Amino acid sequence: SSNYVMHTNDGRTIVTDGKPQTDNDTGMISYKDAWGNKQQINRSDVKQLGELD
Amino acid sequence: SNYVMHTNDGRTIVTDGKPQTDNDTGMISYKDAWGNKQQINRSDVKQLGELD
Amino acid sequence: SSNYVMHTNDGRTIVTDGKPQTDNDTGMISYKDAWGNKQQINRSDVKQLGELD
Amino acid sequence: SSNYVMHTNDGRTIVTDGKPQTDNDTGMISYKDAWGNKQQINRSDVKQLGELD
Amino acid sequence: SNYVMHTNDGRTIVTDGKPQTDNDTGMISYKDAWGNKQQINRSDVKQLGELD
Amino acid sequence: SSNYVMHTNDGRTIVTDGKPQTDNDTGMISYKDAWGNKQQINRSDVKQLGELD
Ligand SMILES: [Cl-]
Ligand SMILES: [Cl-]
Ligand SMILES: [Cl-]
Ligand SMILES: [Cl-]
Ligand SMILES: [Cl-]
Ligand SMILES: [Cl-]
Ligand SMILES: [Cl-]
Ligand SMILES: [Cl-]
Ligand SMILES: [Cl-]
Ligand SMILES: [Cl-]
Repeated sequence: SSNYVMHTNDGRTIVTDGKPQTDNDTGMISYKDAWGNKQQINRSDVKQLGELD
Repeated sequence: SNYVMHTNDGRTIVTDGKPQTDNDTGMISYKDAWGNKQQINRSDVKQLGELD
Repeated sequence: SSNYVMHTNDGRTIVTDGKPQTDNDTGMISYKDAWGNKQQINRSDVKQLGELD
Repeated sequence: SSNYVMHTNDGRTIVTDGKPQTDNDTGMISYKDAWGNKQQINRSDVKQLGELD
Repeated sequence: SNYVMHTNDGRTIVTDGKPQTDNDTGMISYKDAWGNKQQINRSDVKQLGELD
Repeated sequence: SSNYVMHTNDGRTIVTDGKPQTDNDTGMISYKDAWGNKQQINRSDVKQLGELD
């Protein structure tokens, strides 16, 4: 498991704990934030996704 | 567990249980606080999270 | 079978006879109106859909 | 087999010979026009689809 | 058979054979007049028809 | 394996090492850049994609 960075279309930068995934129930992009909380965002709002080094 | 949905038009919706893609319509189906089944378009949902 | 109320993005309110469903051939949302007429609309034009009590 | 009418978002009205279908190769909406010619349009450009009576 | 593709930005593209959804990218894949494989987004295609 | 040129809607030109592909977990377009870095972008941001000769 490796951390990722998501750049959103509204100019935010989100660091994820592990690789984000399409949620099986909602079709949204599911991720765990740096505080361990599970969040979901719309794929259409994600501009770029890359593994953090 | 209850969830909070934030829409692109600025609404905050609390769901009873986790929302899911409706098998018939492809919309996001959820149960409101009163037990009624509602559907909204995924493209109108900005954020979705478990409520504390 | 139960009736539904559909709100479109152009501000219309449509009552359906039975639950709307994705048409297998076109991928559009198929429904029967209050007058028994079968229509299809695009999912992207549907804002809300809810069961009538 | 029955004829259909498509209303596009640019204000056109297209009568089809038979029911339009998602093309298996392209994912576009495939239809046969009133002159017997096979055409394809994008589903996103279709506002409403209904069988002609 | 050759096809004609009209895009939303006003381009007219002639393809060698019928275009198809690319299995890897989900884009519309086609072969140009010179035999080169190209891909465009379906959302940019307005019309697609067999060329006479 | 062959290199590709990707044109984005924001006017960028990206050369990829190998063919880009839809990521199985996120549904985004995964690619390796000229510097060997793995990135993911949204399909809706890709205007054109073509094989380099
Ligand atoms: Cl999941
Ligand atoms: Cl998407
Ligand atoms: Cl369902
Ligand atoms: Cl059907
Ligand atoms: Cl849709
Ligand atoms: Cl077909
Ligand atoms: Cl569509
Ligand atoms: Cl392919
Ligand atoms: Cl993958
Ligand atoms: Cl897409």
